[PDB]
Amino acid sequence: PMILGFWNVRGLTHPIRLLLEYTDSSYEEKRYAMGDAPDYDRSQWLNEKFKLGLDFPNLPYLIDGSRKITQSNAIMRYLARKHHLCGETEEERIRADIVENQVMDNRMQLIMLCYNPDFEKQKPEFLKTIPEKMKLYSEFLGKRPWFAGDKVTYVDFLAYDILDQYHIFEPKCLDAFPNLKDFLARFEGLKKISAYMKSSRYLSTPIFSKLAQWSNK
Amino acid sequence: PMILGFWNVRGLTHPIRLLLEYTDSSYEEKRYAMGDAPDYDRSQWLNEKFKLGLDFPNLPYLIDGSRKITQSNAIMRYLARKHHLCGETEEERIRADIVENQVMDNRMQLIMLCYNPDFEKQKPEFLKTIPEKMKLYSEFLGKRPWFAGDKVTYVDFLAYDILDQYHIFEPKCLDAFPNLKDFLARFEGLKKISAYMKSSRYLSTPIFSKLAQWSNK
Ligand SMILES: N[C@@H](CCC(=O)N[C@@H](CS[C@@H]1c2ccccc2-c2ccccc2[C@H]1O)C(=O)NCC(=O)O)C(=O)O
Ligand SMILES: N[C@@H](CCC(=O)N[C@@H](CS[C@@H]1c2ccccc2-c2ccccc2[C@H]1O)C(=O)NCC(=O)O)C(=O)O
Repeated sequence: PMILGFWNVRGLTHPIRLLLEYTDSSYEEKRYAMGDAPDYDRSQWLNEKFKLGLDFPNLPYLIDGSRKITQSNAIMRYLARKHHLCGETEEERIRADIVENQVMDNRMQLIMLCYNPDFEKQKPEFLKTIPEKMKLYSEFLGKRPWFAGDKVTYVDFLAYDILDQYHIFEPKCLDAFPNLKDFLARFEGLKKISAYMKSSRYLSTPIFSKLAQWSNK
Repeated sequence: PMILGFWNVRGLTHPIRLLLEYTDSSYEEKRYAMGDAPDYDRSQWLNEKFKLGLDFPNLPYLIDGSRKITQSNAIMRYLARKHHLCGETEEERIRADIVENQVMDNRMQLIMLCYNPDFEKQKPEFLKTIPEKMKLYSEFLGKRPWFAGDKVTYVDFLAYDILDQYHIFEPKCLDAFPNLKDFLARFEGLKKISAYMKSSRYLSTPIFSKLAQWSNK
């Protein structure tokens, strides 16, 4: 089958695992473990980093026969093309493009905070910024059922993940945004998703590696 | 015409300024200035950030008729689709997907180094990771004229920019990789490119804002 490699955390790989399940892909996973502080040993990965034939070795990676991919967005697009889960008109394409990239930004902002030695003192400032990020997603989605238009596309998988993470981080963050709360429930409502969430494979937390200041164990 | 908005620095917009020229696009730019220390006023932008009707306001932005786009990668792909500068086959799409995302990683690595107060401190070590970064681009490219394959595609504008930047940072970083040096000369040799580099509109430095520790002026 296809091999997905990543750390044994949700990290930035949730969308992929979700999309592999949604599409009924036949895949196996390799979940590398990181050791504990203070050294946070990475040897399980490092032992094979340069042995897998990857052009730009990194995690996550996807091996699909002779096809070897790295970079999460490139893996997401590869599986989207295979399964017809890309936008179909220019307008959906542009919406898809923007959201892909915007998710990445919002993901990096969370990371910078959670790996900041000053997490606890930085936290208050970060919180204040949340309602503005969510408003932008709320107004972008509006009354559409999904981010790109009328049909699920790979970008709903990225959007779900990041909205779900901010929601774990600040549970009351979606209170003001009905259509967001509704998008979460709709997504989780998809038959394949629903069934995966009850599976042995489901990995929602920790979100971050042991190095982080939040959701690290 | 189209409007490109961004700071008056090369930043991460080089690839879009290059592509507008290559495609002979009719564009004007709004180059925002940041005031100087100690408050580095961003008011010129901030006064209109939410008045442009962008979905997720940011810089760069492109306005193209009724289309309004943010996210540099999204602007790049929009222009690529508009001018047929995308990969044509599955192998070329995958190669483009990976490179697009890898360039962003290598970009963030540089930015992250350049915005650290401990810059001078960190240079040395950063300087040793370079050989390995270049080697990967070099092997990936191999004997091909362009990164996706047989034809110039938008990712070549991305690859050009980051190899250019690394080369400004470490003038000798490419002596070991002649195919990369050849790629820089072939890109710069493109007709519309050459003319742009001698024009008043060309902005190859500074790279970073006044905030930065290198290429900040
Ligand atoms: N742009 C690329 C990003 C590739 C990359 O940096 N990968 C990390 C793991 S991803 C990492 C992470 C590691 C552990 C736990 C969490 C994270 C995480 C979470 C959210 C967002 C970013 C992160 C990141 O901090 C990794 O360990 N790489 C193998 C290595 O360096 O040898 C992508 O989109 O695919
Ligand atoms: N992922 C997005 C990124 C959008 C974004 O963060 N833009 C920065 C300017 S880009 C910035 C920069 C500002 C000044 C000088 C240099 C940089 C820079 C250079 C290289 C790489 C990244 C950077 C960045 O540090 C900004 O000032 N935004 C307006 C605002 O937030 O209100 C994209 O790909 O387009």
